[PDB]
Amino acid sequence: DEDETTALVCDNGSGLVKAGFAGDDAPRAVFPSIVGRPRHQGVMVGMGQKDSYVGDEAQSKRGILTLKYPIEHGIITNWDDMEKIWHHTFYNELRVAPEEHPTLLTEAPLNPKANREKMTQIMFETFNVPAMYVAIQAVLSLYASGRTTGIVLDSGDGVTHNVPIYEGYALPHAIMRLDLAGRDLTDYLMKILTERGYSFVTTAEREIVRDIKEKLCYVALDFENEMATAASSSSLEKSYELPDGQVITIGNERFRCPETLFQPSFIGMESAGIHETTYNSIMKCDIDIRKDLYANNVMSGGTTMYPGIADRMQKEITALAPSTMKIKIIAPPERKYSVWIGGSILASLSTFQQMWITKQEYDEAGPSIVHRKCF
Amino acid sequence: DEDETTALVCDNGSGLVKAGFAGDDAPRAVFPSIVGRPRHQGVMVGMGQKDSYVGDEAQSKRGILTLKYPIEHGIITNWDDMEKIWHHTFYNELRVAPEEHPTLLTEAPLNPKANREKMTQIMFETFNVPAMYVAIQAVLSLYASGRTTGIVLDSGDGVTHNVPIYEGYALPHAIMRLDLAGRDLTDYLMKILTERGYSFVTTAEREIVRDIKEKLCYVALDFENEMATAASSSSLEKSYELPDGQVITIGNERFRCPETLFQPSFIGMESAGIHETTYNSIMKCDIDIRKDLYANNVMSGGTTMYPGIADRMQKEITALAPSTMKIKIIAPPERKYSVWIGGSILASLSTFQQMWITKQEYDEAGPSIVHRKCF
Amino acid sequence: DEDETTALVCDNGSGLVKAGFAGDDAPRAVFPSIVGRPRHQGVMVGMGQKDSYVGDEAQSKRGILTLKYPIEHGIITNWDDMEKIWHHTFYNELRVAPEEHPTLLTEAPLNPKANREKMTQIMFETFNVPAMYVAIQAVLSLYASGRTTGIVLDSGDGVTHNVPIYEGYALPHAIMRLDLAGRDLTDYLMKILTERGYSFVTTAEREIVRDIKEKLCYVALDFENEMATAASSSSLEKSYELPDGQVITIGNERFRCPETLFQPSFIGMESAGIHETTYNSIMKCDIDIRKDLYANNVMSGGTTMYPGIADRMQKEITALAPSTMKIKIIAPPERKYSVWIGGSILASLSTFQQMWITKQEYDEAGPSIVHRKCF
Amino acid sequence: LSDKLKEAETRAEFAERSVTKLEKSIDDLEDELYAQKLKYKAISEELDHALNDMTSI
Amino acid sequence: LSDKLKEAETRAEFAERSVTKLEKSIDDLEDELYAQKLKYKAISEELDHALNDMTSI
Repeated sequence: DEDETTALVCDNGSGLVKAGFAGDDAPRAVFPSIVGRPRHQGVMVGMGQKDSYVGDEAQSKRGILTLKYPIEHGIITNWDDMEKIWHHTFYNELRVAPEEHPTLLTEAPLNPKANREKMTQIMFETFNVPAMYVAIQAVLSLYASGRTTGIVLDSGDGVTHNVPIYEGYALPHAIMRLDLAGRDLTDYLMKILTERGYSFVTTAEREIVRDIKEKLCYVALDFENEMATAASSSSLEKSYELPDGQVITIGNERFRCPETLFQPSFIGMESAGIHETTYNSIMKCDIDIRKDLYANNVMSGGTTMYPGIADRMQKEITALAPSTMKIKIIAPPERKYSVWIGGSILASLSTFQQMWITKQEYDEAGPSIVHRKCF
Repeated sequence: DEDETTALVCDNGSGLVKAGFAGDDAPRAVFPSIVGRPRHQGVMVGMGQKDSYVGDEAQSKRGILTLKYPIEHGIITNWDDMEKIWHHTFYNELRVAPEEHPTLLTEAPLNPKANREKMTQIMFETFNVPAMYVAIQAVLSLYASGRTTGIVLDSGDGVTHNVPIYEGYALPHAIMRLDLAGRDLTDYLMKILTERGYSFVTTAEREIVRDIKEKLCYVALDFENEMATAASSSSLEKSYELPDGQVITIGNERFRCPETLFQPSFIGMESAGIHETTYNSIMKCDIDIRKDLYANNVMSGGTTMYPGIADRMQKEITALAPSTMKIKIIAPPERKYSVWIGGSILASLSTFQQMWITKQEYDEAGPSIVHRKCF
Repeated sequence: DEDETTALVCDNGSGLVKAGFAGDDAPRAVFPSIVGRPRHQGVMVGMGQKDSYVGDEAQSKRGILTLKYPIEHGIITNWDDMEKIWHHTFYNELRVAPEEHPTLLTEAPLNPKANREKMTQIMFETFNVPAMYVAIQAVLSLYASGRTTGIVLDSGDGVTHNVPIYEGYALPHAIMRLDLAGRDLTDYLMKILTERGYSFVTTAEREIVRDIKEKLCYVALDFENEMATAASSSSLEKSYELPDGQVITIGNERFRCPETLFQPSFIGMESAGIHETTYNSIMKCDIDIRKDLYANNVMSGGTTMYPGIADRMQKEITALAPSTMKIKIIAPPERKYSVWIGGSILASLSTFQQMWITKQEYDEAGPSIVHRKCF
Repeated sequence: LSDKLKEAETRAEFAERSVTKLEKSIDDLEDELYAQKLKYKAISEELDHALNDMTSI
Repeated sequence: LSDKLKEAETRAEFAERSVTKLEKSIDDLEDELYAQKLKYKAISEELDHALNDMTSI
């Protein structure tokens, strides 16, 4: 299908998997990072029915499946389920076997080493990829956005890494890893929805709450004022259709879910929020770095698609940041897909052809080689 | 013409026994679950006269026989009479000996386990069947009806089981079994026909009422409005010919009997009826498995052949159901016989040839094997 | 009959309701949380006969009544039946007039708000109670158990709360709330008793199974070894006498019912089981919290009364827990009554007097006041 | 034939009733499709007309 | 009875065609309703989406 040995690119986290080939401007296919298994005893014979379901298969038949994510809080733990995901991710939908194509995968410097080691090892030992590279998602978001400098606040599914980069250099001492992410925002929402009479416990119920969140919730620019109205009037309530015909009406709960990003104490976290971490990543850097990082706060990844988040962050950051200086957010429509796009850009750069770990180097050094070669 | 060891299929209720061989689309013959015995003193001699009559023999000579049905609410208690029925069924009409063929018998999922153990034991120790398989009646209607998914409402002669099945899987926690069946409907009708001046008490009289019900009764869609006119005018009455040439004309009793299925309080049971049990089975299933069970209300067995029932059941579930959801009923002509048909289908599946208990496995394990091999 | 102008305490749930006055160490009486209504047509006249019966009245005359409870998995929906229960409980059984006494009612902290709002509203608007306080069941359990710290497993009729508390503080991010409870265990037992040949359908039949469960069921220390013998030999069977003189003999089913708490799949629930959810509540807490929660697994509510439950829970946690830590179950005689007792303690604490909502404050603020003063 | 007639009559009556149920359901679909179009394209197309103005400025 | 049967059976089969014609029309109207619902939905949502994106400016 490919007319060149183009690298394959995939952003595969605790949430979703985005994949396509280097040189495109988008993933060709997007899957959840899910492997599903039946939680019921079969009654009818000759029904087909799989032992395990992968990605979209897992969500489509979820009514009787338990759905697990092989990646949690930024790290792969279930390597077996990841092999099934990688095959589906790169071959079943793109029709490209990694054996003849280099592969670029993503993480961050505070992401435990086993993640980068298993990503590299699986593609080399199970898929026989000729080469590998592990990228920082912040690097890729900045390439996609047309920047070398900025803070990439990736507010994803299992972890927020908040990684500062200046003029193409990582500033790792200033990375603020926060135990608050989209999966926790889902948990908050089901607890507040329980307060309103709608309890969600099972896998199907969990996936529904994540759908409610993704389509109904918003950040807005001022939560105290938003709550003063949302808590007082039905005019800010929105109906969501549960896939059984029931309707759930969500009010100030509609923004109190994402509000956790500005109030982590809601889920038991000792933090003031993502704008505080953006501020601190910049603060930890020398002042001649800081001025450019404040002027280039970058949104990437998940949750960046909640209405009001790019503008709320600029307001919250300028409120912490020194005056006179211009504080600005970079938040293009190429948001959440900027990490994948940067992977395409990086994988295909002529200068990046010297940055790939080759299979021969891998076989000689072992799985730990990624720590010597990626960043 | 049986030159192949095809499995035999025999569905045995409190009402009728449907039997034929696997691979056909209908039972070859119906044995109406009966062993009859004379209740009078003989005076003439050299009259032949059996100690007991079986199946159609019991009905043909019923004028002086008491008719005993071996199965109560779908449970075989009089196993000796079932052996008489099975010998007659298999050898005289199907023209087969179970010794040369695998045999498939059926029962509701919550039917006490003793029943499935005896069905397995009898065919192996009395009939020397080379193999056995006790099937779920709900499953068999789904095969016959072209479904893998739906609520199967088996409103037959014995017990109404009501079991939700999704993608070929049982959802057993959502089974809503009712002690409401065709034999209670007949008793109710005998009492309300007594109110009209036609008392029915004894076996011959009981058989007449059962025949009246099957041919004259209906449910319609609105009981109270149907009663308002049935109780006011001869235009909703229907006449039935009694065996001795007398005629009984029946008015609102024509529907008051069938109505018991929707109003079980008519026979003293604390229940809301079959449409609420069907609805609750959908409700008790997971949130991502209800949008499919609403669209798949599946009929099984008899009473599904009452005029107005296909639409009343779809209507009652629709009335109980939330809006937005699509509610649909499956009520094929393969009614009152869909379970037998499913038995033929199941017995014959290539994927089912490993589900059969062989005689050697049975002899080594005993009757309890049915719970290890069938369900 | 009480000698002080004290507060009243009433732990009214989906199962049973316990009541007495603040300052005692036990409720005066426990009643089923039931309002009963006739399900039969009367024939004799001058027979008295109520439109509705409450508590002991509802159970005493149950032979001709259909019985309902007002609380659905911890949530009050039938506030009119709650009114009947509270009136009878306070007026006839505690022999007090709520108008002259503060009243304390209970609910899980994650219970939908309507529950706490109706408890506060009805006692103030229909009973004219001078003051109210909706209490947290986990708090009450710890006060009865002699603790400030631990995981409270109230494993009740409605819902299992499972909340970690440390030094008197809630740790809400770690509440592994679960929709698995005693009411499901009863329905499960009815289905498995049906498998053994003893069908149950009606309210009387349900009350009988509940009584069977409460006297015969147990958890055991090892489910697999217990079933290996119980399912193979009469030596572990125990009989129960049904009120009509029939005898039911129960084997491994005797423990399969409580086993459901550890194995939720038995009722179609997707859950790790009460011991793993307990483990996770401990593990979700900080390192300097975990050691104290391991040593303090705290029981309240029903189901904590099954023989072997305290010991199986301690074994399940120690088997998952790290070494060095001493894992302990707190399962005092105050079992099932831990919440009522705690209610008495809380209502009477001098440090709690300012926490009571007065009638004047209620009338000025309206029903929403419960969230300003209680929780 | 009397039974075949009663059965055919049941079928005829069934079909008359089934047709009646479907006369009702066709009219309900004729009215629901009508109402949905009448309110849906009329409102959402109107919302796109409003787009013509909403997105002005 | 043969003639009454022919009429009941003919009327039943014919009426059964009216059953399948009304039924088919109901399914087609439902597919149209669905498509209409889908377009309604798509339009209201496309506008609400775009409006949420464009509420600001």
